Amino acid sequence: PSPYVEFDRRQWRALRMSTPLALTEEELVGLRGLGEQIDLLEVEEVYLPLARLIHLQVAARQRLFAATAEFLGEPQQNPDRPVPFIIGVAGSVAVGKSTTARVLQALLARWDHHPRVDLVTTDGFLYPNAELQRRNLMHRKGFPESYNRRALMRFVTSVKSGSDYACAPVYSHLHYDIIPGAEQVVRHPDILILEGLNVLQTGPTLMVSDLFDFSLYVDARIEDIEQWYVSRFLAMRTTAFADPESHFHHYAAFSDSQAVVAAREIWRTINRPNLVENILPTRPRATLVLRKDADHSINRLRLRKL
Amino acid sequence: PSPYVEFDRRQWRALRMSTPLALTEEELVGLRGLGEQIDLLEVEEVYLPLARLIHLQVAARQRLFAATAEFLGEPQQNPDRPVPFIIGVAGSVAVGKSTTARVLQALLARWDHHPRVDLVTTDGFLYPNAELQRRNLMHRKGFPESYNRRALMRFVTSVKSGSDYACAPVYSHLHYDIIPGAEQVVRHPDILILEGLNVLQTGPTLMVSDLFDFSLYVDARIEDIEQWYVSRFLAMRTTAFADPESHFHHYAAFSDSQAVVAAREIWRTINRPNLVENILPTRPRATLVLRKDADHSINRLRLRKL
Ligand SMILES: CNC(=O)COc1ccc(-c2ccc(C#N)cc2)c(CN2CCN(c3ccccn3)CC2)c1
Ligand SMILES: CNC(=O)COc1ccc(-c2ccc(C#N)cc2)c(CN2CCN(c3ccccn3)CC2)c1
Repeated sequence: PSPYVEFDRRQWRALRMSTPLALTEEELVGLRGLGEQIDLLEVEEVYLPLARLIHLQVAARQRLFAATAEFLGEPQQNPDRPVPFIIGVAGSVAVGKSTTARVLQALLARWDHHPRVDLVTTDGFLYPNAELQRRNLMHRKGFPESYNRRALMRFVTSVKSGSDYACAPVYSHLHYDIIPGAEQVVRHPDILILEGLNVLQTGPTLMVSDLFDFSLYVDARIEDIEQWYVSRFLAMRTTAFADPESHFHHYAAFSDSQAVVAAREIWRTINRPNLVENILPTRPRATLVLRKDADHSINRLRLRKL
Repeated sequence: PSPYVEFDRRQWRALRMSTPLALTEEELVGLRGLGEQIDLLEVEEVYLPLARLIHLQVAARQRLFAATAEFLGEPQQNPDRPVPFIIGVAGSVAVGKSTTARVLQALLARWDHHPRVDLVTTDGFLYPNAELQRRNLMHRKGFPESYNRRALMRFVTSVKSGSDYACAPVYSHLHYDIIPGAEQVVRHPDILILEGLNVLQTGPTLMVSDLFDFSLYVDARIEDIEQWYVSRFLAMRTTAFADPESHFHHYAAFSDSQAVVAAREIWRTINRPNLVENILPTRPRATLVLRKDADHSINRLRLRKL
């Protein structure tokens, strides 16, 4: 007896679902536009149905809002509309959270019940590099205390409170730092997706996940994520590290053997221990856990029983 | 701009709430035999409408279950029925959690949608006195570590897994201990109410409130609860303290004057610190906070925006 309904990929594919679910050509162009590594078969067979499932929870919450408001005789202090529906997306560095989040964002927006779907990464809530240096935390970027938790909690509370205006800072992956001045404005979307390492982490009191209506954890074997991380580092020699401005420009000239050593050392000393200590223990808190094969294909889905 | 909608008693009274769905006199009879800190008026004006509000959420979750099962084409690995809807009830010792829980049990059971409503206290998950002594915890009964959290978590997981059978140990207040070999059986009820000081407490990983569909915190001024605690202690001289076998039999003989001194000392040294450190910070985690005045009448309701 488990708290989850479990499917492997084969079972999932074989399901006789009650839809009518197919992507539009307009959508296939859009979905290429947000990467390319993303397998379109993945999107059609797994993420599209997953989106419909989530859509059922969003519509249910919107109708509960209406039934409750009617029951209360719409008092003045009740909001006139449902507050945004907030989805957490958690998992290891390099597991593909950002891709999953971006795919879900594009698929969920296609229902007229909730056409406005925003995406915020908690990367924008990291303390900037100097502030991290000050705190002896440069080697722990992505650990819980490397983020401004108070600011993160204020932002999510503002959105959940039904504010028409809420503001998040922005992180540059190119520069490895917060862009001073930069802001992302959120204006009462129907759905907000909140993607990050730390979204399902707990705290002594009200925590950001107390405000989630749904959450995903993107999972994979630790050895496989290590390989993805190493490949990403090697591929970065051409992109992020190629700029003579980069603080990591020296890595561009590392040949495959030395690059694998540098990548694995960084994995072993920062990202892997952050996963073991801080991220993995949050995995059972997710509404939906998606596990990936070594080839990046989803091999298993666990959904909390309703 | 807040995550909750707030009503004081006068506004709650003023509301044009849909349909009385009023109470039979034979039900009101049963309602007397479980309250005293819940008056007839409180049932009529507060608790009954609250039960309707909660019923709306239970019904929504039942229908979401069915929509979801149908979308998936009711596969083998999906349960045939929704798992139990679990309601947490938290607050200070002597705030009236047990009475609130018993009233909600009686009211929520009045719908055909969910006639089977179980009630479990976390007192059953206290370590037995022998284990508490071993652990230097005799002065800390009700504090987070005084409970076998692992066993509590296992019980709630078993219930949310849709088990046909889940067992909780039993705590005797009269004997001030777990009853050996005693168990409460819970058999897939439609709704389980889990009542306890500690039900909204946080932890490093999966916590019991992760498994809740709705939660209530019973609130009051710290000085008002102290007075209720004192009255309670004084009353126990005639009842639980009367038995020469009681661990607290020596308190039976205290005059009113001296009993007040003892009660306030116990409040000051155990229960109040527990409230300040461990119980009060969980208050913002509740879906619904009910605040009571000095004579036990609700003066304020704060409900999470839907
Ligand atoms: C995005 N970059 C890579 O994947 C591979 O490149 C590096 C290179 C250096 C470092 C690094 C160097 C020195 C220290 C020290 N002291 C620490 C790291 C990191 C490390 N990453 C850790 C995870 N970081 C996070 C974590 C959460 C959100 C955004 N970024 C990105 C930097 C990644
Ligand atoms: C069962 N008794 C009462 O409610 C009121 O009287 C007393 C008397 C003594 C004590 C007491 C005496 C000595 C130590 C030591 N060392 C500790 C307590 C307590 C203390 N209560 C704290 C809260 N306890 C809880 C807390 C949660 C669930 C069930 N019981 C009941 C005992 C309550």
